This record gives sequence, C-alpha cells and structure tokens, in this order.
Amino acid sequence: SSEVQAACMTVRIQNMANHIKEHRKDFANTRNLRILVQQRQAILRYLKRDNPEKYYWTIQKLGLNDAAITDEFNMDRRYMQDYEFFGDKILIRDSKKVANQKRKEIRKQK
Amino acid sequence: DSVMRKRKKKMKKHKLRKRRKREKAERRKLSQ
Amino acid sequence: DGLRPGDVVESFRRGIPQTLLNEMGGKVDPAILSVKTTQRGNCLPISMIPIGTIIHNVGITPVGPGKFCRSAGTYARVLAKLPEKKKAIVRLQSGEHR
Amino acid sequence: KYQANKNSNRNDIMKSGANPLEFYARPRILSRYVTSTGRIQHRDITGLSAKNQRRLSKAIRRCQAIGLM
Amino acid sequence: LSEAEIARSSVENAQMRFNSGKSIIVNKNNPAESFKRLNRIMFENNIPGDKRSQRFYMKPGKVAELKRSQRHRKEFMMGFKRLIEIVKDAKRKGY
Amino acid sequence: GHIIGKLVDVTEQPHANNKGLYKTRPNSSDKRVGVKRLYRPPKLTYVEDRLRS
Amino acid sequence: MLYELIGLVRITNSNAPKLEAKELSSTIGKLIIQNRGVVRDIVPMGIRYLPKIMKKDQEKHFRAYHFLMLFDSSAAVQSEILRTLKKDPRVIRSSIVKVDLDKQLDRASSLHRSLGKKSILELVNEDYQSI
Amino acid sequence: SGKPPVYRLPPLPRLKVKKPIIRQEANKCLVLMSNLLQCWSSYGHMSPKCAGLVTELKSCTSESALGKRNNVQKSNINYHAARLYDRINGKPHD
Amino acid sequence: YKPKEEVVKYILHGKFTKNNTHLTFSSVVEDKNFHKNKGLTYNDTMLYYLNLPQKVKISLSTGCLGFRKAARGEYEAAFQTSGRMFELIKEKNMLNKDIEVVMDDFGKGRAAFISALVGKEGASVVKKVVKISDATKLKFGGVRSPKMRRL
Amino acid sequence: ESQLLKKIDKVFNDETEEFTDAYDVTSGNTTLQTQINNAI
RNA sequence: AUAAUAGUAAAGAUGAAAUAAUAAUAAUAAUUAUAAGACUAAUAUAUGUGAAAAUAUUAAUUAAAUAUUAACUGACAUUGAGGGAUUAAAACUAGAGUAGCGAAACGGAUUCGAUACCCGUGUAGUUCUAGUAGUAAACUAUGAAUACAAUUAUUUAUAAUAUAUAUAUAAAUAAUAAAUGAAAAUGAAAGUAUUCCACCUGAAGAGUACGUUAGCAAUAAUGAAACUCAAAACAAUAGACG
Ligand SMILES: [Mg+2]
Ligand SMILES: [Mg+2]
Ligand SMILES: [Mg+2]
Ligand SMILES: [Mg+2]
Ligand SMILES: [Mg+2]
Ligand SMILES: [Mg+2]
Ligand SMILES: [Mg+2]
Ligand SMILES: [Mg+2]
Ligand SMILES: [Mg+2]
Ligand SMILES: [Mg+2]
Ligand SMILES: [Mg+2]
Ligand SMILES: [Mg+2]
Ligand SMILES: [Mg+2]
Ligand SMILES: [Mg+2]
Ligand SMILES: [Mg+2]
Ligand SMILES: [Mg+2]
Ligand SMILES: [Mg+2]
Ligand SMILES: [Mg+2]
Ligand SMILES: [Mg+2]
Ligand SMILES: [Mg+2]
Ligand SMILES: [Mg+2]
Ligand SMILES: [Mg+2]
Ligand SMILES: [Mg+2]
Ligand SMILES: [Mg+2]
Ligand SMILES: [Mg+2]
Repeated sequence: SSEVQAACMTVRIQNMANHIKEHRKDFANTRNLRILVQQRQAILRYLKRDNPEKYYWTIQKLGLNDAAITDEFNMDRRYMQDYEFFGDKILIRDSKKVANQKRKEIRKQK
Repeated sequence: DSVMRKRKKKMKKHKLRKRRKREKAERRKLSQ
Repeated sequence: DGLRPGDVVESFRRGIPQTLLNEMGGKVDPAILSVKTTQRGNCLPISMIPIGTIIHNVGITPVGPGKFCRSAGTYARVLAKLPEKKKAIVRLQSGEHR
Repeated sequence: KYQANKNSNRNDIMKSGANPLEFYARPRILSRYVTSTGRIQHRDITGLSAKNQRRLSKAIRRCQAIGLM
Repeated sequence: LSEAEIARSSVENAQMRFNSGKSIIVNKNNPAESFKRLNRIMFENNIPGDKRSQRFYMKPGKVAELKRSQRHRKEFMMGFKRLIEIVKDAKRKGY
Repeated sequence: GHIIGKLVDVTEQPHANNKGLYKTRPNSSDKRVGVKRLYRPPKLTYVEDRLRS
Repeated sequence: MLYELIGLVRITNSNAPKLEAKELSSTIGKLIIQNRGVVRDIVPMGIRYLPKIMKKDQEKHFRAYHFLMLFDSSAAVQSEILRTLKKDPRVIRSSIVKVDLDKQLDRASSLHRSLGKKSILELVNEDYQSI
Repeated sequence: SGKPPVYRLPPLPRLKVKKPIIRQEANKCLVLMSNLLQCWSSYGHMSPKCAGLVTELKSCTSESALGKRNNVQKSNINYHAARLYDRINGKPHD
Repeated sequence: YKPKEEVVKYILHGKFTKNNTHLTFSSVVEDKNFHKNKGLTYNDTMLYYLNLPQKVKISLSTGCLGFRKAARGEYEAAFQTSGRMFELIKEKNMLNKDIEVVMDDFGKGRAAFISALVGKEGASVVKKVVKISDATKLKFGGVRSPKMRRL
Repeated sequence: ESQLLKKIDKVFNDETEEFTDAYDVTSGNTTLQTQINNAI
C-alpha cells in the first residue's frame, strides 16, 4: 500500500541522507537520494488521487505537508543552502541579484 | 564531417584566436 | 596548531615521571612511550624525540630555554642524533641544519 | 603433441570448487599459481573459470599485502 | 649453549629462505645450457619486452589500443592454429 | 508422446507443492510466450538409450 | 561484525618465540574482551620467515611468529584495535578482514574453512567423534 | 570439465601460411665437419681418430662441397587449406 | 673482540646499456671474530650474514680499452672488455674462491659477455662459477619515464 | 579474562600442536553421521 | 638527492658530436644508510561496475546494485520543453608539496635558413585541501521506451531429471537469413510498428559582429544580417602515386 511504501522509503531517506551529511563529496549516493525522494513524492501524489484521508494522515504522520509533495523538487543547491543541509553557502549570488535583493531590502515602515 | 571541413574550421578557429590575442589591449581599454 | 581548551599536555624535561616508573612493566616494557613521545603539545628532550618529528621551541643547551621556531606557524624537523658527541642535527626553519 | 596436463586438473584444488579468497592465508596454495618472481599466470595457463581466476588474483594480491609473499 | 653459535648452523637456511626466483646454478661440465635456460626464463617472464616498453611513456589511450591489438592478434593466431589442425586431420582422413 | 503447447493452469493444481506452498498466481514462466517450442524440432528420446549406455 | 586478523609479531627473543606473541595476544584480547567483544578462536600459524627483509621498529626483521585471531566487535572498536596494532612496535605487519555473517552466524577461520571443516561446530564435533 | 573455449574466426578471403616450414635434412657433410672439429678439439688436430672423420669429410666433399643434395620437397598444406576451407570453416548459410 | 676480516666469495657484475658496457668485480668480505665476541643478538648475526659486505676490486668499462665515444656500445668492444675482466681476474688470480655472476639489462654487450664467458678465453674461468642470477631491474609503479622520440 | 588465560595457555603451550602448513596432509564423515543421528 | 666502502679514467646522449657532469674528492659502475614526490606488475579482458565523465596495489566504515519464490499494491507508467545535478584534459583563485615528466625561456645540434622534429638546464603545470568555470573526435560520429520477427557458435545465471552432466529458460558476444539502405553496412537494429523529446533545410560569410546573461579571468550560453557563387558533399568503381 502507498502509505507503507512511503514509510519504508522515509526510513531509507533519513538513513542515507544522514550518510550524505557525513560524506559531502559522494555524488552518486546524492543522485540516489534525490531519485528516492522523488519516488516518495510520486507514490504520495497517487495516494492523494486515490484515498485522500490516508494521504493527509500519512503525510502529517511523517512530517510533510501537501506543499512538500505536489511541488517540483530537484535537490537543488538552493535547497541545501536554505535548509542548512551542511551549514555553509554553496551557491553565490552575483552582484546584480545581490544588489537586487539589497535594494529589495526595503525595511518598510508598514 | 571529413578532414577537409575539419581543417577549414581549425584554421578559422586559429585565426580567431590570434585576432583576439592581438586585440587584448584594445578590449581592455574599451571595457575599462 | 590544534591546541584547544580541554586537551592535556605534559613536560618530560626532568624525565619519565613516577606514574610511568611504577608502570614500567606495562609502560616501558611494551614501549608505549611512543604513544606520548610523539604527541602534539608536550615537550621532550630531543634525545627522546624520534627522527623526523616536527618540533618547535628548540633550545641549544640542556639547561637552557627554547630559542628557535617560536614565531607564528614556525616548525623544525629533527634529522639525526649522535649519542657519542652529545649533539643532534636539527633542521631549522630557515633551512640551516644546526 | 597431444600431451595433456590433466595431472594438474585432478590436483588443482582451485578448480575443485573451493573459494580462492579463503586461501589468502596459505601462501603455498597460491604459490603454485605464481611464476618464479611472483607474476600471476594468465587465465590460459591456469585454465580456471573467470570468477575463480579473478578471486585467486584477489587472494594473492591480498596475501602480498599482508606480506606472506 | 648460547647465542650466535647456533646462528652459524642456521644462516645458510635463512639465506635460501629469501629467494627471488631468479636463482640459478650452472652445471660444472657444460655452461651453455645454463645460460640458454636463463635466457628462456627471461622471456617467460617478459622482463625484456616490458623493460623495453618501460624506457618511454605512452598515453593511456595508446596502451589500451596496443593491448587490444595484441589480444586480437593472439586470438586470431590461435583460431588459425585450430583450423590448420582440422584441415590436417581432414586431409589424413581422406577428405 | 509428450504434448507441446499445454500450460498447467493454477486452477488445475489445488494441492501444495513439494515445499508445502500453495500456488495461487501464475509465475514468470507462464507469462512468457512459447511459439518457438511449437516450431522447434522435437528432441527425440527413448528409454532404451539409457540401457544401451 | 566478525573479524579475522593476521598477526606478524616480532621475535627478538629467539629462545621464546611464543613469549612476546603470548604477551601481545593477551593484551589485545584483553582490549577486545572488555570492549563489548567476543573472541572466537586463536590459533598460531607458527614461526615462519618473512618473504623479504622488512625494516620495522628499527630492525630489519627476517622472521616473525604468525598467529591467528578471530573475534567479534564493533566497527569503531576493531578500527582502534588495528590502530593499536600498527602503532605498537611488537608487531611488524597486521591486516584485519571481516567475515560475512549474513548467511551463517558461526563461521570458522580462513585456515579452517580452507579445509573441509566449515565452522566451529564441525571442529568440535570432529574432536569429540575422533576422541 | 571447464576446458578453455574454442575461438572461431570471422570469414576470411583465404586460409594459407606465409612461408610454410617444410621438412628438410642436413647434408651431414657439415655434421661430419662438426664431429671432426670436436675430435680435433678433444683428441688433437689431425689426431689418429680424427683421421677417420678426416676421410669422411674427404668422401663427402670430393664431388660436392655440401655433398649430394636431394629430398628437397615443399609443403602443400596451402593447397589443402584452400581446397577445403569453404567446408571446414562452418560459416552460416546464405 | 678484534676485527678479523677475510674473503669468501667473489661477485662479477655486468651492466650493458645501449651506449656502454660496465663490468665490475668485487669480493665478499666477512669477519669470523665477529660472532666469537658476545654482546650481539640473533638478529644482528643474521642481518650481518644475510647482507654480506663487499669491496670493489676491478672496475672498468669499454672506454678503458681504446674505444671512444660511438664505439662504446657494440659487440666487439664488450667482448674485449669481458675478456679483459677474465684475464684481470686471472692475473689477480682471485679464482681461489668461486665467483657469483649477477646480470643486468641487455644493451648489446650481454651477447658479447656470455660468448666470452663460454669462449675458450673464459673456458678456464667458468670452472670457478656455480651460481648466476639476473638483476635486470623493472618498475612496478611509475616515475613518468620520458616521452616518445619522434624520430 | 579467566577464559582468555586458559585458552591462550592451551594454544601457546609447546605441547599443543601447531600447523606450520609445510606439507599437505593426506588425512567429512562425523558431521554427516551426527546429522543422520539427529535427523532420523 | 645526500653520505660511506672499496675502486679506476673516463661517464652521458645521438645515425655522429657539443651543450650539462670528470684524475681540485677521484667520477661512471657496484654494495650499503637516510629523505622525499609520484605512480600502481603480472592478474587483464576495463572483463566488469557506473547515468555519463570514469573505474583494476591491499584492508576497513557508509550507501547502491542481481535472479527465483511468497505476499502486498493497483495502471501509481513512458517521454519530458523550462529547470536541476554530475561532467576528462587544459585554465584560474587561496594554502601545502614539487622526486620524475614538462608548455615557455636559454644553450647544443641538422639544414642555405630551422622560430621544429634530436640533446642539456629546465619556470608554470603536473600533487593534496576548498573553490570557479561546465567545455572535448564529451564517439557506438547511432536519445529514451514499448510489442514483434529466422538460424548458428561460445560464455554467464537459474531449475532437479540424474547414476557421476545431459535437458529447458534468460543475458552478453561473434557470424548470418529476411528486411532496410546511396552503398560501405546494421542485423534485439540502421528491420516491422507505436509514443515522447532534441536538431537540419546549398557553400562562404559564421558559431563571426552586436546585444544580453554568468564568471576573478581565460571565456561559456544565446545569436543575426550585408557582399560573392553554382556550387558544395557522402558511398562505391577503375587507374596513377607512395
Ligand atoms: Mg517515478
Ligand atoms: Mg555531420
Ligand atoms: Mg567575442
Ligand atoms: Mg573608459
Ligand atoms: Mg650505439
Ligand atoms: Mg652510482
Ligand atoms: Mg596492473
Ligand atoms: Mg564491456
Ligand atoms: Mg545511457
Ligand atoms: Mg480501478
Ligand atoms: Mg525522465
Ligand atoms: Mg532539460
Ligand atoms: Mg583518463
Ligand atoms: Mg597554485
Ligand atoms: Mg627530464
Ligand atoms: Mg626540450
Ligand atoms: Mg561545478
Ligand atoms: Mg559541444
Ligand atoms: Mg540479405
Ligand atoms: Mg525505413
Ligand atoms: Mg541515412
Ligand atoms: Mg562562443
Ligand atoms: Mg561557371
Ligand atoms: Mg570517399
Ligand atoms: Mg599502379
């Protein structure tokens, strides 16, 4: 059943994500982690399409929301930056985008 | 392709490389 | 380089301490002095330092303080020992074997 | 011309079915599959299966690592 | 009854314990065969050819190409030997 | 006298196999098609050959 | 994890080759047996010669006393046992190797599974039956 | 049991040997010389026993330096190979 | 107690490269008083015996016999040098003890060497040789040998 | 520790046999007979 | 590379010599002692594994991977614009290291000349850590997936009929029938069909100019038009030439 599948690969995801944290350099394993995460997304989308009650029950049991399942996820370096997979910046914004954000820092009175 | 067009493209690439090497100073001046 | 608050360092200029002296059966007999002989932080006479070890605070006389390789990031390497002449060749950071 | 080497065939325990990698601790057993200077004989000379030969090679290389060879 | 005396009775054993596999004893009567077989055992270890190839460096791609070429040549020759044997047998059998 | 082109359906065998497991679904072999066997030349065998050997 | 190590313990006391082998085995077995570890089997391969002269702990050793140890311990514990073995000057060469336990829990040493016997139970059964 | 496998060949324009090694025999008048030289080295130059070998050289040399040369055959293995390659090769049908 | 050295065996080394031939004659020296004195352990004496100290006696290349420059790597020059070694050994008369002949890479003078050794000139020196070995040395790993020679 | 001392003493005793593996021993059955006993 | 022991007058390279190192310690060669950088011999087929780039000295920790059976689920699948990650060698930014090889440079050679092919000294590079860039004849010059189609030989795995290796099913390789093709040839496809994505519309201009984007930089991506022409291109055949 979809929920059991999701729970099993959730355990696998936790374990081998812990490994990736331990080994930053390995890239093939990172590829497997991204593929497995996408597989969990796919099965859960089906579970939504079939039995919504179990869908929300299981995603809330594991610790995910409908957002983290429907949206496209690519294991991008921006994801690791935002959610602090390691702890240090990997991507670097150019002065254009940086200054665009700097200017965007309105700090408006509101 | 054969070695005919491969030779032609090689020469064009070489000429472009040399042309861009000679104009290094002008490029620097125009781009500040 | 790696000293941090919490580590333990010791000095052996007087010689092997009493604790090891009564532990000679399990300390000197297995020659596990190598565990503490080549350790970061503790100070030894050059006689007990194995050849090739990276060392600093090198003196000149047995009853003198360290004088060489005290600056930031400085190190010296022990090259040879001459028990007969009571002298040891110490490669020094300037590159002069002394 | 037709002189065969079936004496080996009956006496090579390696092709009997035994796991080569197990024998890494017995230098002699692998010693008969190395030339004078230790070079591993080619599959043709040994004549083992591909998997048996590859495991034998791993065993001897390991045995060299521990230094028995 | 002490050290270094039993040693002299064991030094020879110790010596032949360490052998490189190149050790060769020449016959007193005739030396031609001793060198001749030493020459053959040089070839069987291919140290001549490999030393010749060891004086210069070749690209990894080139060595791979050469290794494949030699393997095919050996395989082709062995196949040719097989066919030659079968034709000799067939000739004898009357075909 | 063996018959070529017959597949023993799961319903045909209700009893447990040698290992005590009841067969309830067709296996990988049943999925595959066997046209080649129909057109393959049959392999002739006689009991007499075993005795002759 | 079941582990199996080849030891090559130096012999300066030619009169007592087992002596320093005895001491080293006692020490590292002690280390493993307090350390949530079980020793499975120890058996010696005897006083045999090194293929080539190896210079260890300031000695160009020609011969060592090879001995066997089969033990169970955690990955961290076994790694540090290897560390102790390498740093200690009493042993000139060492190499651990795991033995897969996914199929059978009891597995004998390499030198034993090389023979007909495949596990410790076979060894004891043969010992009892023959004696 | 597991003998080395048999390796076939791709279809070939022909099957032949460059320079077949055909059987041949030495004159033995050179062998006579070899034996005589051995006798000279051991017994002594033109020593009594060597004299018999000396006369053997004389007999083998008198008419021809290498003596009478015959039995010079050639190997027709190329003929048979070309003859029955088309059958022995085991090529697939057309 | 008191160093008492003596000679036991002799070693003849022959190096043969593409452009030169190098023949070296040395003598094995050992001390028997060494083990008479105590204070040395079992490994000391085996280390001592296993590695026999040697001292060079005769060392010459093909340049010593009138061959200059290009002619140092040919058959004849090596042949004369090999013969020269033998007669030197003869005049030195070190034949008293047997000689061990190690070998080295080919060049072109190996053929000259073994021919002179088995030749009538060396027919009376072979009698003092029992063991022969090859030390043509090879490279298991790598040191990045030079490139091709685009000749 | 007691087991360690006893086993090491037994193993390293000069009287105890050692397998130097110099030669190949010429000379299973007990295991099969025990299996047949405990199976029949 | 340094040091020692003996030990001589030459050693090294080349088709042949000199550039650099020798009887000023006295080399080269041999045997020993110390340090360092780099690399990995047969095995060996890169076989094989890996998405590609890559990947073979040994042991260990973590992660992934195969076939059969049982059960479970229930069309949850294929492809995939945009997007994301990885991506040889060279190159660049900091920090360690630099044995050997080695752009550039300087010398020695051959030639009429030689800005080279050969020889010497050899800086960057080549090596490890953290990075930038995302390019190759990155090639099977052949995107992924599904159903099907006639033979042979060799290996690998599965199944007990066995009596002690015969019998059936899968995969790889090699040679083919049919088919396709401009032919060379492909031959679980380059055949018979279906689905999805990328790309092409004569040569030269030109992957050039301009703009934009991104990079510390070298540069990478995107990417025209004007002038000229009836050219331009592949497979195979027969000579001539080497
Ligand atoms: Mg999916
Ligand atoms: Mg094209
Ligand atoms: Mg531009
Ligand atoms: Mg400006
Ligand atoms: Mg020459
Ligand atoms: Mg030298
Ligand atoms: Mg290799
Ligand atoms: Mg492959
Ligand atoms: Mg692919
Ligand atoms: Mg439904
Ligand atoms: Mg896709
Ligand atoms: Mg895309
Ligand atoms: Mg590469
Ligand atoms: Mg740098
Ligand atoms: Mg160089
Ligand atoms: Mg140069
Ligand atoms: Mg990147
Ligand atoms: Mg491209
Ligand atoms: Mg056709
Ligand atoms: Mg078509
Ligand atoms: Mg086409
Ligand atoms: Mg561009
Ligand atoms: Mg016109
Ligand atoms: Mg053409
Ligand atoms: Mg012509």
